[PDB]
Amino acid sequence: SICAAIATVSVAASTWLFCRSRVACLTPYRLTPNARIPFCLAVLCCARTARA
Amino acid sequence: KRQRMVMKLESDKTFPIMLEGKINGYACVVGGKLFRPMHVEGKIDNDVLAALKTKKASKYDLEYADVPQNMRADTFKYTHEKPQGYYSWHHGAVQYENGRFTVPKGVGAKGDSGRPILDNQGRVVAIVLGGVNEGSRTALSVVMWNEKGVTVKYTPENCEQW
Amino acid sequence: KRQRMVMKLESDKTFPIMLEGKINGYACVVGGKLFRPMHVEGKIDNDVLAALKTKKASKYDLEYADVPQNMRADTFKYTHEKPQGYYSWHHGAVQYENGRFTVPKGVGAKGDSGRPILDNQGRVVAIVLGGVNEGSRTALSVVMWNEKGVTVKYTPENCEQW
Amino acid sequence: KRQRMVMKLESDKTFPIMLEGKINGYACVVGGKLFRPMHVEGKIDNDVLAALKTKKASKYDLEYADVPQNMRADTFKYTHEKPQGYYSWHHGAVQYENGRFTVPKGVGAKGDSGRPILDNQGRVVAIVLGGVNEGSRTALSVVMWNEKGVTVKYTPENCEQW
Amino acid sequence: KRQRMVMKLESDKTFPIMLEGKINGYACVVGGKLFRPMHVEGKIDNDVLAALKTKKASKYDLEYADVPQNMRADTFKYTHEKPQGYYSWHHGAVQYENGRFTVPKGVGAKGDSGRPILDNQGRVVAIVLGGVNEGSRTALSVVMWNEKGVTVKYTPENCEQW
Repeated sequence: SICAAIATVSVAASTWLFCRSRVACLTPYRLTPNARIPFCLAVLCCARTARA
Repeated sequence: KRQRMVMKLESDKTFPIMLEGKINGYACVVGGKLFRPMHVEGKIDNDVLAALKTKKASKYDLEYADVPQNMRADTFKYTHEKPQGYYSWHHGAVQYENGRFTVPKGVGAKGDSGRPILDNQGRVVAIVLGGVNEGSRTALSVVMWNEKGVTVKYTPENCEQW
Repeated sequence: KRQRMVMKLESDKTFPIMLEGKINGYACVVGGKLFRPMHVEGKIDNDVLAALKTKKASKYDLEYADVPQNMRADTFKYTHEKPQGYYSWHHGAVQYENGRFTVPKGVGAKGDSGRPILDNQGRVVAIVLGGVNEGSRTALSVVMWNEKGVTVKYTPENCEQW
Repeated sequence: KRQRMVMKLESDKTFPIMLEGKINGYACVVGGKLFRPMHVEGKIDNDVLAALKTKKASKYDLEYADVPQNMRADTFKYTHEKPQGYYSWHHGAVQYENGRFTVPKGVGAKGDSGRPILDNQGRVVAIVLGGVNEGSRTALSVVMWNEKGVTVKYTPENCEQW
Repeated sequence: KRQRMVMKLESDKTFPIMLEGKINGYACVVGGKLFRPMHVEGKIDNDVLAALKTKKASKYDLEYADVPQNMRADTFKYTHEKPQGYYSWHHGAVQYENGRFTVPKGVGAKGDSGRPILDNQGRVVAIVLGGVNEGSRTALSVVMWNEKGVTVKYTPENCEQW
């Protein structure tokens, strides 16, 4: 049970940090009339093009 | 002569932000993107833009939204390049140097956040989120755009929210 | 003056496409290549040109055909480069910036596809396949030719076929 | 001449109370204390004053709040003494006798509560919570300030809240 | 001359409905009865009218309320009979035929519900709940009163709520 709890907490923290990563990648580049960059979407795919 | 500069400055219009009959700020559109400071809350004057879904910026303290296609023509043109000198702003000309924009002390307060800064040709260089008086001038917490197509927010130390 | 610009614009002639007495579009020839939008159907006014065998472009919505050698001299000259400014077009001058061509709203409708855009010297810059009014201006789904010798179709979103 | 009295009356300003674009009353500040009738609800026009924490007075039907020190200078001056005579009020002069204030019938209605009464010298004598017409004049349920430093509200019978 | 008709039209007054400083509609009183469309929500400008208890009509899409007797004299006079011709309305004259009222296209929009239609003599014939433009003219979803003393609501198909 403790190992399962540790694994779940690790996954949740990874999700939080990856959401932070997506925000940190996009927000500097979202706030622009272009707001789209092929290289960043290729290397990290911070924003889902299909999802809207 | 500054009169012609003021006349050119007072040409274009923006869309204010209302909260119970009080204008907490302004909501401008540049390049097809709707912008308004996140710390400033209210309802945008225009209903259609007020109906748009917006997203928040945690570290940038503003919201962004895509304008409809049929209205993207009526938008303000941007400029990533910022030559040294003075720029036109709604209250008055802005004298900037060392990459930071300064205004005469006693100019600008709460509710003046989000008002864009125009160049000589009318292209918007940056928008102001706040400012702090530090002497004869008053530095402004403006957010600028870099040449590469990125977003930069030069905020002075212990700046004041507007 | 715009009168001289219009006079220079109205010098050259193009070859329209007829369908049962209706002008669905135009078929211009540049550099020895016959061009006409694929979605636009009809018969070209010139019997010989209409008699030329054509091939279709699936993703570009236009046809291509080579004029005979005796007629390759009598064609419009192309230009890969598009410096910023305004360009002359049959209905009116075209104000373009940021790589997309804009025309005043209410200008351009169905049957105007295939009409080329001329520069100051008359060289054809691009032809328009359709357009959608998106505010004060009207962006056009034009197809341009690249400096390296390639072909590019800057198509605005949800454009209207003409 | 009454023209001079009216002109003297109309010099100072007060702070109204707004509720959904409706002026239910006014909130005056005297002696460093913010006052507003408790029965009247709304938001003060001034943002800073409206943000002040207030406490309620059950039998006096009004609230109190202390202005910040930097702004206590700009407030109205009080006077405990009320000599016999006529006093200036926003709508018009008040004729008072026997310790009760009277105004012409048809003067003063809902939303006029909390507006201060000024003496000849501009010092506020008392403020009105409501009034009832009893014939040729209309007595007002005002709350006066006593010479010893106490608070008295002479409320006429079956008064009407304003 | 239409100028005299407009002058006669602009004599009487109605009571609008306000919602957060927005005129969502108007609430008229005719024959001692208060009326306002049920789909339109807000507060009447007049406090006394606003305080009146009302009941709703599910299909008629309006509320009804009885004015106090001392104010029933001050109400608009109605007319059950509607002879063919044109009638004066606040925005302009109304041309009506075949039992339906028509107005020029581009006249009348949201917020115009509850505005009465007057005859030549000022007696109100009917009030409009909404309208739909169907070409050169615009039919309005008006509710009239029959000669027998009944109430009939002639609604054009797919009308637009105002």
